[PDB]
Amino acid sequence: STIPSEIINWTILNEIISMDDFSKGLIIQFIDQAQTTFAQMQRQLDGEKNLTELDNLGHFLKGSSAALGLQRIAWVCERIQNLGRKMEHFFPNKTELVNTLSDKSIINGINIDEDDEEIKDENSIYLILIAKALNQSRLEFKLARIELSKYYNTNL
Amino acid sequence: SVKILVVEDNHVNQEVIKRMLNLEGIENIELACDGQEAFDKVKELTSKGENYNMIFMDVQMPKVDGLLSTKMIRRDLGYTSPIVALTAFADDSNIKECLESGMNGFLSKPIKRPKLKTILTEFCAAYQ
Repeated sequence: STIPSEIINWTILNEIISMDDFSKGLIIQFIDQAQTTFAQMQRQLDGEKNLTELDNLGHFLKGSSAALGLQRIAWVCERIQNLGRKMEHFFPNKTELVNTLSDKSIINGINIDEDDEEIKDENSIYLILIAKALNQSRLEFKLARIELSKYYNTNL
Repeated sequence: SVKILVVEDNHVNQEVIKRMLNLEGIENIELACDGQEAFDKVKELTSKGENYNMIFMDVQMPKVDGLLSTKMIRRDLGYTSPIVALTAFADDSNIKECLESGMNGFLSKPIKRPKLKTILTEFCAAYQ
């Protein structure tokens, strides 16, 4: 399927919240895990270029993001995995993807490219697309943070 | 005196399930991040003449998946207690494959608390 329109699947997150500090704590763990994972993906892109490890990293963040209902992040992760398995060889651009958002106003007053990184063989095509998706994931992560922050009345 | 092993390849997911178990009155919970680690923990508990009342086992994990882990645990260690699959694909097809590996129940992800409660009631010996 394509990317979900909504940053948060409240049907999923509400289950976690019904168990409430717990959920906020869990969201903070997530946020740290994401930052690590992205930094690991980047390292792979600029260094070893192991598609198999990029697949693995995507697998890991997918599981976390999906469980918290951060379904757009989860979707990008799944694309990263497919790109890394060489099953896909396209990835949409940032404008196209943000144009599917259920509430596009969340983007007013932010540079959607703010967190972009770049890098520099069959594998080049895929590596480049994974780089592109990683940049997408960084934006999706920031948007998720913005929404979660507004819900918890605190900067996460 | 219920003791539960939670096997999930992501800490976040592990904490979600631990919290669920805690809210159901269960506090003795061990964690494993993969299939081998799980086997290792059962083997250890097993080295101490003790055992888990139930294991919740993530199906799709790297290195050693939940199917392999389950089979190693059952065959090498003689563990006969319930191993419940944590799965993203509750399609009847995969559900059979889990049973064939030695699992005896399933919870679909995202885990829903009422389903977790039912599993505990039905299969967890000594559960309040």
